[PDB]
Amino acid sequence: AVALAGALLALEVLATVGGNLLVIVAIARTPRLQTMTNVFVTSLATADLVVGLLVVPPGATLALTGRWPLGATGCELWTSVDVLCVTASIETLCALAVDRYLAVTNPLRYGALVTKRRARAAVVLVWVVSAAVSFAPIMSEAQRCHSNPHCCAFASNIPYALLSSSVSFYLPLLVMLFVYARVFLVATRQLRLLRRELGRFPEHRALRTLGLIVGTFTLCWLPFFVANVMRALGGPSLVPSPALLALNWLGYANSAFNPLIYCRSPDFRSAFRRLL
Amino acid sequence: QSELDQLRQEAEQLKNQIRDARKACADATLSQITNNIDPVGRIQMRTRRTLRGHLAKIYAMHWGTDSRLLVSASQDGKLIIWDSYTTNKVHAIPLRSSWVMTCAYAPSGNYVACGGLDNICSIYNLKTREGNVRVSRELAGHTGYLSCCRFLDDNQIVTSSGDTTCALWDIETGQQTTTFTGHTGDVMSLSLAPDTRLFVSGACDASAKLWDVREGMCRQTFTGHESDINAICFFPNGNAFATGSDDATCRLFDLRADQELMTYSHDNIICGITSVSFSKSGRLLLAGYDDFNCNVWDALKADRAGVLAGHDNRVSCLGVTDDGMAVATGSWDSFLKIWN
Amino acid sequence: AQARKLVEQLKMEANIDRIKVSKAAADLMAYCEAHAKEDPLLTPVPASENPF
Amino acid sequence: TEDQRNEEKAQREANKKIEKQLQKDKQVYRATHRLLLLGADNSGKSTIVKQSGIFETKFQVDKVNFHMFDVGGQRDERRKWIQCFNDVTAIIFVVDSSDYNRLQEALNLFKSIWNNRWLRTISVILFLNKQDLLAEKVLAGKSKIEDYFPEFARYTTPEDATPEPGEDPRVTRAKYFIRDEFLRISTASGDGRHYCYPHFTCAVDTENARRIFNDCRDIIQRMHLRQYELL
Amino acid sequence: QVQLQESGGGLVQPGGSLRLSCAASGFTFSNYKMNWVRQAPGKGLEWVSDISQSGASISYTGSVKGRFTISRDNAKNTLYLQMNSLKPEDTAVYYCARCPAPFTRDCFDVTSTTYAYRGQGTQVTVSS
Ligand SMILES: CC(C)NC[C@H](O)c1ccc(O)c(O)c1
Repeated sequence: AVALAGALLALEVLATVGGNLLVIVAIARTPRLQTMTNVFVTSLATADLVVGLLVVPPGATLALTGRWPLGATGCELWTSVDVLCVTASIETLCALAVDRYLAVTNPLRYGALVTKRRARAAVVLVWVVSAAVSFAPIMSEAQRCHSNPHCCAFASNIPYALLSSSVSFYLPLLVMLFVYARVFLVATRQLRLLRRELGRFPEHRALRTLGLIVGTFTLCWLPFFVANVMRALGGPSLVPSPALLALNWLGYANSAFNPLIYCRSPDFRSAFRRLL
Repeated sequence: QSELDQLRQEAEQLKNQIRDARKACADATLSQITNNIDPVGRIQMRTRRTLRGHLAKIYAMHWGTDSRLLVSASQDGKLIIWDSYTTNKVHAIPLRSSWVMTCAYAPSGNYVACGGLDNICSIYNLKTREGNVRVSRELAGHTGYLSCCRFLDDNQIVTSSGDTTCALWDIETGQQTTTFTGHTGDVMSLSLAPDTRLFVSGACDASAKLWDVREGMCRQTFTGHESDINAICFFPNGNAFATGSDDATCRLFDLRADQELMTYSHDNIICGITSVSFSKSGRLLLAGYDDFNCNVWDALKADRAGVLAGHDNRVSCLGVTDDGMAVATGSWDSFLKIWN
Repeated sequence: AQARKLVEQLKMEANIDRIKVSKAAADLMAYCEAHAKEDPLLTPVPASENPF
Repeated sequence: TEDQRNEEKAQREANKKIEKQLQKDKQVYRATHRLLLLGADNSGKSTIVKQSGIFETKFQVDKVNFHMFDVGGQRDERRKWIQCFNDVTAIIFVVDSSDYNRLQEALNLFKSIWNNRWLRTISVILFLNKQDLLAEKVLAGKSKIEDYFPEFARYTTPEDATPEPGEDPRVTRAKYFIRDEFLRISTASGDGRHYCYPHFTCAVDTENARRIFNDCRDIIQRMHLRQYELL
Repeated sequence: QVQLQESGGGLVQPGGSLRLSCAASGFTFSNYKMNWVRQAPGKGLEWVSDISQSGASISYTGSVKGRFTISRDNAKNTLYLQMNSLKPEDTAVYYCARCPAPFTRDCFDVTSTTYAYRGQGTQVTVSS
């Protein structure tokens, strides 16, 4: 089906750009929301907005019609920006997870530990490493699309594919799992203590929130990255390019779904009500 | 025993006589006389400036007489002077005690006073020969938290402290020239007349008093509220004043008529007023509230006309410039808005 | 003595002359209407003269 | 207009240096925690302080600077100057558990502090400062708590209670009765935003600072958990 | 002006009963939470009982629990305290203090030595 796919394309792109622009404007034009974690939220919103603006339309067009509508330079630039703005989003998600882990497990010293300058330096370093890993091919189905038959595939060497996958997904995933397991243990301990204390005289929210976050981030990106790793170890026989493109569209759907999870808190809701 | 009862009975009879004399001259209500004037409309003020340099809740501010420079005190131990035109900050004076409850800017612009829970009114000299801001005096005659201070001259500040007394100070010597007593409860605010020969003071006993600076005696007493009086201000002509209390109502008292003219209140507001101020012409009475936003009342029809907003916490301090150009609103969110 | 102080203060407060509330109202109207032409908050001024 | 331009240039340079100073002041100020310490005349709060209108004190534990203070310069009326403490980390409420005649006043004060519009978010660290005197009074037995609390005659020691091995069960019952009175006053209205942390304290206890450290850590941790929609 | 007038009794025998009335004027009774305090001869001011705005949250002090009953009549703007089985320790001066701020669940700083919103009080004396 192609007719439904185009409507899905348009709705997803509109949702991505609208949500990320709304989040960015809400953070920028509200002194209350300028929190140390909200600079990470702003970086995430910027990455997702650039994804939905520059990567999703050309990628979905290539997926729907098996012909690249641009040149070799356009394909190279699109691939570079795709890798950049996909690595940045996951790395800043890991940064958000680390920030809340510090805020929860070190609350007394968190005020003097995480400063605005340190947070902005961390965001800049995240973007720098994302650009460094994205622009490696710039300095540099076997060797077919590299001949520019008007196809923009992901025919990358095994070392680069494995390293890019590990930096973009695997290490952020491991760090997020560790910090979220620790934060979940702390939250359940506090919830059980509160249940004991408040019941002397006549639900699980942390589970729901952490499960939602980790589940969406995993179910939307793990398929593509495991498929890419398996293709790198093997070849076109294991995983087809349409399957890879579908899983990439799923990852772009994750980039679309991000701003409605890290921005559901009541202050964000009030800012959205005033904005909308 | 019997003498005290007789004195109480005589006082009650005299109070009844005062009430009868007051009600005899109450010809018609200003709500009735104002039936021939037109409404003011709908004032739509917008946040012209946003000043953000304070760490903790802003508890007081004061405009300069040049209508450009203002001073603001915050409970983080900071007293910042802002240029309201360019948003810049000229001085940032670190106070000895963090808990400051009031601040004042001298009419000549030379000195700046502050004071809070430390019982002392500190005075800082701005235009020093060395170019620095240093403590010139420390008035330590009050026994109770210092709630307000206003400059009458460069050497004759007047102070209100939460121990049922107000003191007229002499900065050169550093001692109380005159002490005003008579308030039943903690006194919250004071306001000076344009001629500065006499002032009014509102306290936490639902009463306000008119103090003659030279005589140092209680001249007149107004009792129309039902709870603690949090704010007081003068009408620009100086023959009337407005009080804002914690029972979610403002009232207008006249020194001559000895009556309450307007009761600015609404059924939907159950939040106490924290600060009141008048406009230059005396037509708009602005009043902060506990409901996190300010209100603007027409000072002749009591009808609300225009509402300020955009403050994350309660509005604590409110001041209109000497030229009536802008109004500065502080709040417990550490941000100071400037509307016009 | 405290009762004597209270009663004498009330007596001093009970000797001033009270004018009509209507007269005070008329004076208030006079002042507001006379000075209403120089109120930037009441009547908005053009942005040319606006400092903010 | 050169003089004017020089004026704005100097003003902007002064603003920049003042802004640097204010950034330094922010980094200093946000790293310390303020605590409103209050009680009664017979509470003995001054004994807990192990260092005009405010008797200030700084102490430091585990490189964390706590900024505690007593208020004794003002009068008994405290409904106006207490709002100024609506942003403190915790409110340290000290009370003696030995003078039953002055325990209902403490209960009323705790209830009023709890159900206040501006202190509704601030959690309370409760200190019972005269445990040894209470134990001696109960052992003497001349004074009966039921004369001031008729519900004490049907009170049973909670199962969760952890008495120190070697003390009178009557003393344990009295201690946990007072603690449970305070705790029911607390939990009667506290909707999960602020909490009460009672402790049993003598006049010679040398571990009264780690208790405040742990309580403040728990308070701010729960604050963060609630902020992240994660409680 | 806010005023609170108390009317009780004089000398009563031990084990007797007495009804204290408190007439409040100058404010909207229904919006304020009323309290009953007492000052014993040679003793400070202490709190006895309190009633909410409507009368759904009644509370008493322990020593007066089970003997005194507090009830407000908002239509007539008044407060009542019925006292039964009086003990010799019950002799005092009873002040009908009202509350500083309306629409607040906690009433704060009522037993102060100097309090504005408090009546002149009535003496209740019990002896033989
Ligand atoms: C369709 C292709 C160009 N998209 C690549 C994918 O978004 C990706 C992102 C980050 C990576 O590290 C990676 O190997 C691959």
